[PDB]
Amino acid sequence: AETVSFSWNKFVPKQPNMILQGDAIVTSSGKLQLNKVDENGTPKPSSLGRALYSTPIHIWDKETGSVASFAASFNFTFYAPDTKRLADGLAFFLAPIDTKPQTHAGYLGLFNENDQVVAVEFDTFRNSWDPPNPHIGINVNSIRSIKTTSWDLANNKVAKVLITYDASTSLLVASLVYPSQRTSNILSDVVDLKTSLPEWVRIGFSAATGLDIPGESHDVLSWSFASNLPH
Amino acid sequence: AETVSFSWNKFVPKQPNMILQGDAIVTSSGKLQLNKVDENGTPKPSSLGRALYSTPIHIWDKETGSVASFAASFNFTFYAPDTKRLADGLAFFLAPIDTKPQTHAGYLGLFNENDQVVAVEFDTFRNSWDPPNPHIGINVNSIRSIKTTSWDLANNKVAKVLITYDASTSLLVASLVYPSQRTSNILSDVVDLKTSLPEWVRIGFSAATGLDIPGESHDVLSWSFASNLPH
Amino acid sequence: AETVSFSWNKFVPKQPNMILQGDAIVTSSGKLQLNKVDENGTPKPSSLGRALYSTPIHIWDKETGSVASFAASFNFTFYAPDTKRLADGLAFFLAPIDTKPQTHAGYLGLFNENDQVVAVEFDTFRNSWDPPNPHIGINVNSIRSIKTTSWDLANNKVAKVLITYDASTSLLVASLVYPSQRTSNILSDVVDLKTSLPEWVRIGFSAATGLDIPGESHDVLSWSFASNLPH
Amino acid sequence: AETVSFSWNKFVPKQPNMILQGDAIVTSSGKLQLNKVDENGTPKPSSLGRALYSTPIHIWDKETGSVASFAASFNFTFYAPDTKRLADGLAFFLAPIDTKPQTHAGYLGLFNENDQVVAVEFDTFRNSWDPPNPHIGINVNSIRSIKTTSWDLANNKVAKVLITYDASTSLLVASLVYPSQRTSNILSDVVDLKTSLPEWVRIGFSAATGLDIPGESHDVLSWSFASNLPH
Ligand SMILES: [Ca+2]
Ligand SMILES: [Ca+2]
Ligand SMILES: [Ca+2]
Ligand SMILES: [Ca+2]
Ligand SMILES: [Mn+2]
Ligand SMILES: [Mn+2]
Ligand SMILES: [Mn+2]
Ligand SMILES: [Mn+2]
Repeated sequence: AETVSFSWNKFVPKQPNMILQGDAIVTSSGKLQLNKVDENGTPKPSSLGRALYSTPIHIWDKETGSVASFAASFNFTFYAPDTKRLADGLAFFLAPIDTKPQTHAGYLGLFNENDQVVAVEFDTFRNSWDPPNPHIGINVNSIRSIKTTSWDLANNKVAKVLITYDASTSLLVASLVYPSQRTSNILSDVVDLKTSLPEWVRIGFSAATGLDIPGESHDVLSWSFASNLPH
Repeated sequence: AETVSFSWNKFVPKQPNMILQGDAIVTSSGKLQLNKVDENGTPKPSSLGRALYSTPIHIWDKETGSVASFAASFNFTFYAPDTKRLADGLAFFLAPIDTKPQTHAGYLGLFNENDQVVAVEFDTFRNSWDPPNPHIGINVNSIRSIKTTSWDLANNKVAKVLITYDASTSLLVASLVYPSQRTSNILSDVVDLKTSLPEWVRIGFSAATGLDIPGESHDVLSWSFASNLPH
Repeated sequence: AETVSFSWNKFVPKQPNMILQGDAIVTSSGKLQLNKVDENGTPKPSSLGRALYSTPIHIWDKETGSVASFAASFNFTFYAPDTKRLADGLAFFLAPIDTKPQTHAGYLGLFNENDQVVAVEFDTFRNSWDPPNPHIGINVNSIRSIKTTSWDLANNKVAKVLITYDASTSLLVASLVYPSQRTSNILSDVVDLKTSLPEWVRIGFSAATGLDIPGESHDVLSWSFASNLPH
Repeated sequence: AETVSFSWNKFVPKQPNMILQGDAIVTSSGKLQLNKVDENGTPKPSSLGRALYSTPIHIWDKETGSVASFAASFNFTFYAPDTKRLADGLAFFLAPIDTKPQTHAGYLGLFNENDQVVAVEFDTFRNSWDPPNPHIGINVNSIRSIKTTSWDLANNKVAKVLITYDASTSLLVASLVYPSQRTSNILSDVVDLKTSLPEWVRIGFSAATGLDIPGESHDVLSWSFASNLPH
């Protein structure tokens, strides 16, 4: 079958395996820093970074019908200078090889008002299509999440996320954990790949600050991934 | 370091790697059937099976302070002839090498009213120390769960469970999923091994029917496990 | 399918996963010491230790015809007080669950002059059925190796061995390496399991000193193993 | 640390993970076909293909001194229309990111008469610097192998190769196996990466036909790889 995996405890600046977009950049310290921030450490409004993984992923195969299974994990935080005023969020996702960034702020650089994406979002800001409070969601080829759940967030604290997709059931599952707070959320729903994405995709993250406010920074510290594409 | 892993898609009757206790037995079909049932398929009250994995697990090391990390997964169902009347449940756990079964019914063969166990229970029946409704819990050296969460159960449907223990934080996390229902629960809390168990343990399951009612059968279909004990 | 794996960088004295036989014992230092030795460090003639791994291994399945694949690695040395006078050797092997030791000296505790073993031997001493010089051999249900190759040995130096069995071809392959000497041997031949062993076996090592001379000590420092039994 | 792995049972034509050079191309059948061949199936002289793996590999790290370990395996054949007349061979290797092909025929597209390569060659043709007979060799930053061993080749038969590099000893080991012939060769020597390659490299294969004769075709059927870069 087809196999791939990768794992990093830290990010190496100017690493030839990640592809950076927008404001996205890797620090000396070793963080994937998605959004732009002030020397004061403050986030800057209307910011938006994306970050891809160079090798492409054969997610499903047309001749054989075969569908991959896969899993991904990451350590991430966010910094919010004013917790009463957040936005806009962070997503993990999969798109097509030549994906460039869409709309910002509430679109988390993924969708536009009027392009073949599957994603899991961690939304901080209640848009028109949003539910109340921060949440986690599954976006299948659209920004209006097909399912959501509250997101019990904590500022400046480390979140450990885990995403799994089980080809067998077409069941995607996302869980988030604040060990710092012994806190946990889970969300699950079925998604069909064979019809919402292309045989080969690329993966990564997207994150966006407030359109008209700073909102919160979005740094990613670790990344892990593996996939299996049976014949 | 120390490594171990194992994985089964099915159970082989009379397999020399699992140790059966009580009513516990493996069917031809390939199920680990924990509790006793009528030819009519019905569960029989005051039933109780346990099931262990032969090789012992070096969970932590005294000389070096080192603590393992580990993870386990399983497919399991339960059969309840009358869903208004359930009990008593199923636990996954770790105990000491020479562990034999404790009390039944509400003790899930793990504790006695007055012995060095860490477990995750899926309790169906509201005992004195229980919270309302079915739940999932973390029992550290006792039957009174240190944390719980609702358990969104479904009769006769397949549940996929995942348990992880992260030595780094001493954070144990349990999640359950009904893909059949696109349903999900998670529970997390910190637990100290070095003080609630012995350097070497054995793992397995325990399950129990109604004391005075049939309650529900408890079959396990798959098992997966892996551990890492750094130096 | 069926999976198992284990890995140790060191041996823990009195570990409940290994089963010791004969003179076999684990030192404080962390070595699996197979044969008996003088305080002077000298080997003692007519010595013989064996060492097993507790969990049993489902090597092949009768109902389904399925055959495992597997691989094993180890760091081992030998100490010879007089290199002109060696014997008798070390083997790695697989036998049936209830295997106890056979004949010593030239039988490496595996065979008797007149019991269901597959093994790879590292023979130091030219017996009647031996080829000239030290060698490596594949013994299928007998002490008369079906194939051999020279063994370019070095006293007191670390050897890294690797053994692989490819169910697909029934091809067993053994390689030995002295990184200290940038030295290497390989041997390969086909072996049928389904007819030379039982569905379930146990694995381990066997080693033996000179019958009437000290010969050489045989210590094992690390062990690694993994198996896969498809359906 | 840094981890990567990949595995293919077959090659997918026009796959976005492999980079093709020269005559190198992937067939419908699923073979990586390195050299050009006649409809009659014949190889064509002065042919030369190379093939790379897109993601780059962090082989060693300057700040931390750290060196990777790695391993690779492949199924490969060659077709020789006239076995008395062979050339020129196949190599596996690692080079720098922007590597393009060097000289052909006896240089296996790797070196030029007067560029930072480590490779393992399977040479069919006795050049000026060659030893007698086909052989296997380790080329550290040059075409004159630092070590060789006979290569017991068989035309049109499947060879299974395995390459390992153990950072701990700086010991590279290569083994080749013809299960069809129950045949085996091994070669090992120490190599310093930190001084013969760049922190980041790319890997692949190179293969070349006769300069003035057809020689032999060189197809690769499978590929496997994994690396670990500790901190
Ligand atoms: Ca929103
Ligand atoms: Ca209860
Ligand atoms: Ca002998
Ligand atoms: Ca040559
Ligand atoms: Mn949303
Ligand atoms: Mn309870
Ligand atoms: Mn012999
Ligand atoms: Mn050469």
